[PDB]
Amino acid sequence: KVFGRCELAAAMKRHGLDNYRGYSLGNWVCAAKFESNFNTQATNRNTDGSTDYGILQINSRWWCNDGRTPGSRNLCNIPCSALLSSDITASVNCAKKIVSDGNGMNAWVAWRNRCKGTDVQAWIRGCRL
Ligand SMILES: [Au+]
Repeated sequence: KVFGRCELAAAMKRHGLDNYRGYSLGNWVCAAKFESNFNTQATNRNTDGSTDYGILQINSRWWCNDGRTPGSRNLCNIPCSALLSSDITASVNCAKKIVSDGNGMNAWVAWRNRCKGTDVQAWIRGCRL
């Protein structure tokens, strides 16, 4: 499923991401935009052999089991395939663990390089939340 901007904003807010560990909703919508273009089905392979999954491109090196990432963890205790559902529950609940692990949203390279230090407020501009 490809979300609209305000659609993903509303769903993320319902799933408790608004100001989770201090990251306003706009940070999360900005991250999703530049990770997946709001597409729950987004997959991209890392050079190390790991693969990134879903709306927030959660990586199989640490967070999920794709069955082909040797010497890797499943710290969200899920199949990576569950990160590609039209229901963002699994991506959201795993992202809450990732952002809690001490590095915050810097774990999302696209957030660091494209959202960090910008008018992230702009991503929820006009939305009924
Ligand atoms: Au959730």
